[PDB]
Amino acid sequence: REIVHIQAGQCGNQIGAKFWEVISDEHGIDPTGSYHGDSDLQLERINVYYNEATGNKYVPRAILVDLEPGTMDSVRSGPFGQIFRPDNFVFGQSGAGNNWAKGHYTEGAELVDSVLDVVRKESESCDCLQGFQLTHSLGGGTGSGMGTLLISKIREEYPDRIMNTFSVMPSPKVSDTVVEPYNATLSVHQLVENTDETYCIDNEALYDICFRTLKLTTPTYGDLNHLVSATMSGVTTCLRFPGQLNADLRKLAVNMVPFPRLHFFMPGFAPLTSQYRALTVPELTQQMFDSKNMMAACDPRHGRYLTVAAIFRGRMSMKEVDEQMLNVQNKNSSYFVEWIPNNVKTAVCDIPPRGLKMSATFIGNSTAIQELFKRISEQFTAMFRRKAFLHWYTGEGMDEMEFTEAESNMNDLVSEYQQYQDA
Amino acid sequence: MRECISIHVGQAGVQIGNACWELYCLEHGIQPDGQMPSDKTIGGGDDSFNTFFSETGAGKHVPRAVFVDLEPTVIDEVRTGTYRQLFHPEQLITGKEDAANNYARGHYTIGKEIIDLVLDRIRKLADQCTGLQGFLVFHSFGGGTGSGFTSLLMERLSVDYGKKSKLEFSIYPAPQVSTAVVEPYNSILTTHTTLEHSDCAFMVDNEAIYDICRRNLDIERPTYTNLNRLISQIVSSITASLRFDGALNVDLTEFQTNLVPYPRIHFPLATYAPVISAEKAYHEQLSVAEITNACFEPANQMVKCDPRHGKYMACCLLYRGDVVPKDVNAAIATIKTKRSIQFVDWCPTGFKVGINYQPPTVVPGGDLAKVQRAVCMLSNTTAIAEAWARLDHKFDLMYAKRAFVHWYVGEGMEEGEFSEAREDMAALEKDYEEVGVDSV
Ligand SMILES: Nc1nc2c(ncn2[C@@H]2O[C@H](COP(=O)(O)OP(=O)(O)OP(=O)(O)O)[C@@H](O)[C@H]2O)c(=O)[nH]1
Ligand SMILES: Nc1nc2c(ncn2[C@@H]2O[C@H](COP(=O)(O)OP(=O)(O)O)[C@@H](O)[C@H]2O)c(=O)[nH]1
Ligand SMILES: [Ca+2]
Ligand SMILES: [Ca+2]
Ligand SMILES: [Mg+2]
Ligand SMILES: [Mg+2]
Repeated sequence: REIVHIQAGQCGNQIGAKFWEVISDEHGIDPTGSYHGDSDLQLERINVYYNEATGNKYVPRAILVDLEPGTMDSVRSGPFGQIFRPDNFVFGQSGAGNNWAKGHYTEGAELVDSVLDVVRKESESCDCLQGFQLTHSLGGGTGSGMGTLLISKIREEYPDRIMNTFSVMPSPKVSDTVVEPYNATLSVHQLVENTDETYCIDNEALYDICFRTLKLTTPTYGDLNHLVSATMSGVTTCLRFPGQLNADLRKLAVNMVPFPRLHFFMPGFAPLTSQYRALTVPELTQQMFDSKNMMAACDPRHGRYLTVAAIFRGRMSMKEVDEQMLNVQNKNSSYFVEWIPNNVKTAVCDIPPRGLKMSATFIGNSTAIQELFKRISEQFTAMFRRKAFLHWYTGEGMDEMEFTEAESNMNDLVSEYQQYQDA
Repeated sequence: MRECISIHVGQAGVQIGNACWELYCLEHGIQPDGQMPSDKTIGGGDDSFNTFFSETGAGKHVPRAVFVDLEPTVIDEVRTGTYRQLFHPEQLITGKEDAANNYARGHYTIGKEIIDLVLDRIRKLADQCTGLQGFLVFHSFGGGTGSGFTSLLMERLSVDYGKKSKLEFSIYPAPQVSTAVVEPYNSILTTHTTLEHSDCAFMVDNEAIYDICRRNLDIERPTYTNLNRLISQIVSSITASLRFDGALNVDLTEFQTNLVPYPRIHFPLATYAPVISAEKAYHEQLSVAEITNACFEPANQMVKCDPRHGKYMACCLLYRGDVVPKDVNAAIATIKTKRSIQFVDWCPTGFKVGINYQPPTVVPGGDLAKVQRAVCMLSNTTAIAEAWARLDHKFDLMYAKRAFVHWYVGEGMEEGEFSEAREDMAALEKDYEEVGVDSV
């Protein structure tokens, strides 16, 4: 039933805050934690993400983590900043300097235990905890380094629970430091082993969407987070509202993950917005599957879909939905592996997101995701063959061997995807 | 937290320190008596400007700074100058005899007699910090105190504060304003001794600043006051990210990650624009594109060298004033399509951008025009090794004959320290060559 949310680092806290802003609006929860909705569908499964405090007030089951206070101070004074449980703010003061080693081994180790104390207090209040949900980036230090450290500690204490992450992948097109490939490669190895479901959110795709599709001349991190917020609300609809398909984290994993390491999902959203003409079910279906709507900069036609989950939101014709989902499957059947029959599952929700009467959310486990890990691997190797910028990491006690092993395992992940792309 | 302690060593370091802290007070609205009416938290606070200023219960904003010199006449001007009420007496430390332009006297004979007192006063400042970030050390290469005592201080700071970050602003010698024949010696000795104790060093070529004041500001014979006010603006741009905050602000430590690919390769080249007089600036507004283009004009560099003949390992743009990313991105696109910006093959080519919205300030009676927007570029280029080569060559000419070496031996040094230091410089020049070679 209950999900415990964790958001770590600048990116993780900025996207996590927006996530709670959006679903709070969908569930009728105001910034004060009071309900002011017009439907019971909003409250039927609210306990998945919200604890009910005294006075019938709803408090997100969210834990905010960072090694510097800056970004979390802004969240607390943000629009929905007052809804979060004050005790669930766990922050240090030194920062991680965009250094995976600082988040994972030194600065983060000094803070991790206090984070686990908060996780334990939330989990203990769960009638039947089902898993955890982490928002973070892989290019920084705290979300990447301390985030993966938290996952490892959480798995040790709750090894039979599902671990789900929204992981923002770095891109030179939207880069803060040159060491992002190092931090990302080190993190992917952790995620391959210690998560069940990872939504790959590529800042390269988010930028391209804002620039090409939405015609935003100079996208900001806020514009990128608009797309992330919409995607996160879409892929969690089945967890938050009554439904038959992928209604919990474990059933989602069973339907989406045919092999344990291949659990990195390509999300998509339609319609792409930054308009009063509502789409048609055929238009949602085409855009939902269009590469320009994917949040991971990978061409689906360069690979094959192992599994797909589709979520339609709004009042529409279920008959027409099934016809269109069967249409796209029967026309491009070569891009769906034939050794997993009926690998495309579709869910419908009556409540649409704010500002739209109809929307569609895509979740694909495609072998084309290897292009994303290939990109990171090339950027990693270009620096690592000259051992450039490594002193930032050896200074925190890391050895070069650990980098070689992280590189090797991600190249293995790439080859494992290619194995099933030719099956 | 994130406090930064500044240490000004020798005449050059002290006088540059005077210009910097004067400029800081004007940028933050601090009066010569330390009062800051805009600061509503009395006695303390966590504002951005508190990284450089502590606060007393009486409302005084005190620089987190120590001034040290082995003779008193320069710091005496601070004791009696306009900002004498700014510093507590114990922050201004002076001896009676200087190093006579002799690294050996600054590091050993004379320096050892005051080093313990200096460390004690630095400790007093560090104890006031709740999250000390590091030190900024201002000094010349050529002076006996700026070279010899700085090296001693840096060595001692590594002991007392571990790997806590230490940044340098180093004054590279120029014949137009040099005061000692042996400045090449002192430069090589201090560069070698400090190399392993410094995380990042910004060299300021006095000849580059001299030419800029002559060419851009039409100053016939620039004085130290002319040079130091320009240097202040560059230092201000570099530290602005620590003293102000903003949505588009980028912390100096984050630029550092990109600027230092290997510990020894930690000498960024700074380029500043616009340097223009009030007469030329009148009715002539300099856009983002124009000041950005100026950053790739070698005549505006802080160190004389030719980046067009080397390779880039990082390019950082620190804007301040009326600047938005749109105009920055457009300017950068134009520059790449028309300038020789060749990166090494193991580095990404993107430029890292920061924007501080607080506009630049000028001191009254200065030569610089007040502009609505400015920029300092920090690039890591193999070309900065030219500065080492010129200095190492002058070293070799004199040392081959052991000219003036007796002044150092007489104070306790050995020829082995000279050859050891020179070999370390040869390896440094070699390191800059290797990082520029393409990968196999
Ligand atoms: N830019 C700039 N350079 C200076 C200034 N003062 C001295 N220099 C340079 O510094 C070098 C001489 O070192 P100083 O700092 O004057 O000497 P010191 O550090 O006091 O060492 P001693 O006097 O020998 O004890 C020469 O190259 C000068 O040109 C200054 O105010 N501004
Ligand atoms: N989409 C998005 N990405 C971000 C944001 N902030 C930082 N990033 C990305 O995350 C990486 C930097 O990591 P960051 O979260 O800032 O460092 P951390 O605080 O140590 O985890 C870079 O690849 C950035 O492009 C944000 O608000 N939104
Ligand atoms: Ca600590
Ligand atoms: Ca104050
Ligand atoms: Mg950041
Ligand atoms: Mg002197």
